[PDB]
Amino acid sequence: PGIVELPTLEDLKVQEVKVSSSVLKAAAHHYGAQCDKPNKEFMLCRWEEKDPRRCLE
Amino acid sequence: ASKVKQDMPPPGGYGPIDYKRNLPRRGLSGYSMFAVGIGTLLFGYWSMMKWNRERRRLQIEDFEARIALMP
Repeated sequence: PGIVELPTLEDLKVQEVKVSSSVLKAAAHHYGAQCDKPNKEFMLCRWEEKDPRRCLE
Repeated sequence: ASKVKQDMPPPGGYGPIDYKRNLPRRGLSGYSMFAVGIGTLLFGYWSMMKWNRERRRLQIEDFEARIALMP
């Protein structure tokens, strides 16, 4: 029925955010205030493509 | 030779002995009790109204924190 294509492990690498949930919750309001544009672009890509492989960048 | 001595009531008599029922009234009116109950209920209602409105605001705030963190 076809072969499922997957990204390579190299393309899935990124500088990870290694702070805990408490830090994220404490910063969340200002984080959503400042980093609104890329997050909204990512969500628009996510609900329009309906495919995680198309919104990696 | 001495006087006759016997177990006898004291001269005169004995102090009166109570026997009749004694159940005092000792209570408030019905209106007073009902009014106290209704006032307590109204006070509790107003306090809980304020508290639950504040709780709804707090819940919205942490929901928005979640929304910000989701991406």
